[PDB]
Amino acid sequence: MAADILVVDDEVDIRDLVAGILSDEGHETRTAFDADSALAAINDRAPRLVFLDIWLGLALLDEIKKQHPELPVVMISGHGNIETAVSAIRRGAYDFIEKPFKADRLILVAERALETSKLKREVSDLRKRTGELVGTSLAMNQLRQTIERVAPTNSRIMITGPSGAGKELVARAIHAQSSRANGPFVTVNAATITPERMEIELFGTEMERKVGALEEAHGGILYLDEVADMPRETQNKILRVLVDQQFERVGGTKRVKVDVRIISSTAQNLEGMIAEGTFREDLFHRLSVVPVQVPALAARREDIPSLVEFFMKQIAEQAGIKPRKIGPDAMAVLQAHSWPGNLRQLRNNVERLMILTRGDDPDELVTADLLPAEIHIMALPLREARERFEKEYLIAQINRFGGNISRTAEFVGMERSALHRKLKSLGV
Amino acid sequence: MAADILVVDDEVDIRDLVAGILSDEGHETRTAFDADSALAAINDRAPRLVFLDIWLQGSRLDGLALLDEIKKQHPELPVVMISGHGNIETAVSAIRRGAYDFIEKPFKADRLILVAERALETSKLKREVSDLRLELVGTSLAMNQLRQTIERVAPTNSRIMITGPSGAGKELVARAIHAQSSRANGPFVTVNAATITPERMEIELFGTEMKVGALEEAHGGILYLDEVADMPRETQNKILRVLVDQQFERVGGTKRVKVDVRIISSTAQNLEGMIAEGTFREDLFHRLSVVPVQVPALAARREDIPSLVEFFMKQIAEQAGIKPRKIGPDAMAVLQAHSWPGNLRQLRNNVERLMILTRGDDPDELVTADLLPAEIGDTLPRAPTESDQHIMALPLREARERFEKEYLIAQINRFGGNISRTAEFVGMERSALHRKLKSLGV
Ligand SMILES: Nc1ncnc2c1ncn2[C@@H]1O[C@H](COP(=O)(O)OP(=O)(O)OP(=O)(O)O)[C@@H](O)[C@H]1O
Ligand SMILES: Nc1ncnc2c1ncn2[C@@H]1O[C@H](COP(=O)(O)OP(=O)(O)OP(=O)(O)O)[C@@H](O)[C@H]1O
Ligand SMILES: [Mg+2]
Ligand SMILES: [Mg+2]
Repeated sequence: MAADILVVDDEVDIRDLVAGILSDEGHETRTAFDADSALAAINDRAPRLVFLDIWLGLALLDEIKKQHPELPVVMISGHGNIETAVSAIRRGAYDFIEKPFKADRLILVAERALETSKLKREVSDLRKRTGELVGTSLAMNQLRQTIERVAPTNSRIMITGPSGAGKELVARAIHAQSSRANGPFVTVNAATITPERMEIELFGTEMERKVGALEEAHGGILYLDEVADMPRETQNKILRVLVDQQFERVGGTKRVKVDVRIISSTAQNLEGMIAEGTFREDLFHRLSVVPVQVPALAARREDIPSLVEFFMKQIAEQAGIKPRKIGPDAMAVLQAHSWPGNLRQLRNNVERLMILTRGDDPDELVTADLLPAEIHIMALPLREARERFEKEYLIAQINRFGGNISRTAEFVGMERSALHRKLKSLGV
Repeated sequence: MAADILVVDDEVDIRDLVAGILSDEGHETRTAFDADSALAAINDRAPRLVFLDIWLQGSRLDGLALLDEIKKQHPELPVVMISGHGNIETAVSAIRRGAYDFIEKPFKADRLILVAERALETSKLKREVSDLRLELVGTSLAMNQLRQTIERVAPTNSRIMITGPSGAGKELVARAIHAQSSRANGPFVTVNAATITPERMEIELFGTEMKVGALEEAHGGILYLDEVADMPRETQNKILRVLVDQQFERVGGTKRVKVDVRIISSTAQNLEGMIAEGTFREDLFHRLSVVPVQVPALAARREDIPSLVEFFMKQIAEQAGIKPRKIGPDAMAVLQAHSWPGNLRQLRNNVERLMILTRGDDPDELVTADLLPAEIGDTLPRAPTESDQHIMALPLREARERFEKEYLIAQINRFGGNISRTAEFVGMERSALHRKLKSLGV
């Protein structure tokens, strides 16, 4: 709300006027008469906003934007033509101010210009702490080309892949590459929605106001994450929406018509579910339009090293942990795993390794011993816990001595018959 | 974009003009002449944007009165006002009242095209942020004290020094301070010194001659120096000039750069030890340490583990779409008793692991302790095996007595030294337990 503003203009009267009003609001104002003084001001310290006069012009706008892609530029246009002013918006400008201007318009113009730039930065920052698609494999290239092909179409998509494979990312990639890219990207995850609230989540409630997924998705893309998690009750509801593109809100007569591009996804066999009568035959066909298949990590094992490299880089910009070198034995083992949970499971494992080895020297390699086993005393009171301990301890000792009860008893500090009786009492 | 836009004016020439220009641009435009007809359109379907006339003669509610109702129902729905012939003081009050912008009659067709684009672009950005995304979870006095500290020091202009072990939430406390600070709207630029090689440190912070250094980015905002203890001697002196002169020279620069930054520093290491050893500057440390904030280790706030596990599970659910499971009493007891060298980062990674590992199992099925990794389970009391060399080397009575010590200490940890709670769970009376502990000498 108190930014550093650079006001570039040929006329000192305007340079003073714009810089004055803004500085009086609480901004840090710096001024330039030409491109050479302007670029040198950016060189002193980069501003958080630029006010650029069109006629000194659009060449300076390009240089500011080439050197600083995230720096908002607002134009200073004459009363006569918004033609060049509007041309500048397309050339990269955010907005424009027309002479003569009221001080209050200028305040708002700068405020709105900064707010956007801040949001775009709040996006890049939030994105760097959270999780395009990595992979050089033939599987990945084929998927990227499928995305590139199906995204410009207006067709309904059916994304199929194992859990943690990349289905939601493919959905978002298709969205970013479609004509609805500026429109909403609304997600519906059946697994995390309660059945008692499933109707409200999809359709909303009548008149603070609760807007359902479908209404929210209007003019954009609605993502049905794991359709198989929807009960038969709500599968019918989805289908009834698919026929007419209309629905009613919960506790309301009003019927709403929306225009949504549906993207579905499943890690389940839907045809087999139709055979079991657990999923609707008509619904499946209505949703299963343009199929897109996300491959298992098992189907692109060659990417495991480049994905570990990528996740390792990602967690460094998140936790400040210096990326480590994974040993060849750990890597060999990682590459061999079935990855039931695929890329979500790979990332979690890579992270676990970063945490455990954090204290260590960067020169030391991540060894296979660190990988988890896939790659009760604490809940019990004292007497019970003591009893389980004793039982397990003796079982372990007998096995250690290969069943020689007499050798066990002597080592343990017991007499033969006493060990037999103890074992019986413990339930062995 | 193809947005659903609602056009509300009492003048038919205007409604039709706004609706016309924007529909020819690709939008879906709907018109309303009064508050009742406008609220009728919102009920039909919520638009992506509203163009609302300031005045509205002939309705139940003025333009500013309807602005309030649209915002009440849909708080995130942008509204652009329509005002005419420089009577804009009214329009700025509307902005102050919740409207994104105003367009004033008479207007150019391209001005209206640009006003709508911008209103929609901001709306979308605001939406994108909410979709990706803040609070410090804990019910413990330690946490309440920390939240009170953040609350007290966030308004001040003072430099913060946050100390705490790895993954305890020092960065979060920095973000939390920034969010409650007078620079909440300014940038929050982080420098992860442990991730930067000493040679490149000055380039990362100050930048180079014609490449923008972190300080230049953090101007008008806050610079978060993550692991200051990794600043080389040369950088230390430069940071020192930043704190006192509010200036710095770029790498290979003869030229001074002025900056207005509020530094929040952090360390997981012993800086006092480094000063004693000649690797860190004494005066720089005291200047950086004006207001110290000590983030407590997770083992020093084991009261918060159950809450944090629930929290982390909810957060994985919103991320992956996995239904939040119920943690077994065994797993929770193990998770609660643990020292957590990697603190809340390590706890989170572990909660995420159980979620991944139990995806697609029966939903009633409790998450069990045996699913947890060796660094968690093997450091705590459990049934022995032939492989446990330390236990196997001991005879029964000796193995049993060590277990009692191991078990009781673990339960004490779990119940954060609360011997009254510990006794209740293990099956003893509190004085019987104090006598047992003193006897074992644990
Ligand atoms: N090609 C890829 N490159 C990099 N990261 C990827 C790639 N594919 C997936 N990921 C990441 O791996 C994780 C997998 O989640 P994703 O969005 O793909 O959901 P999904 O495949 O539908 O499965 P589920 O949501 O059921 O776990 C995410 O963190 C995602 O960002
Ligand atoms: N009190 C808290 N309640 C809930 N979540 C928290 C809390 N403190 C931290 N977190 C979470 O735990 C993790 C700790 O991250 P954070 O960066 O804040 O810690 P740190 O002390 O800076 O250490 P490092 O960044 O080196 O791992 C993050 O995932 C964060 O969301
Ligand atoms: Mg001019
Ligand atoms: Mg009117």
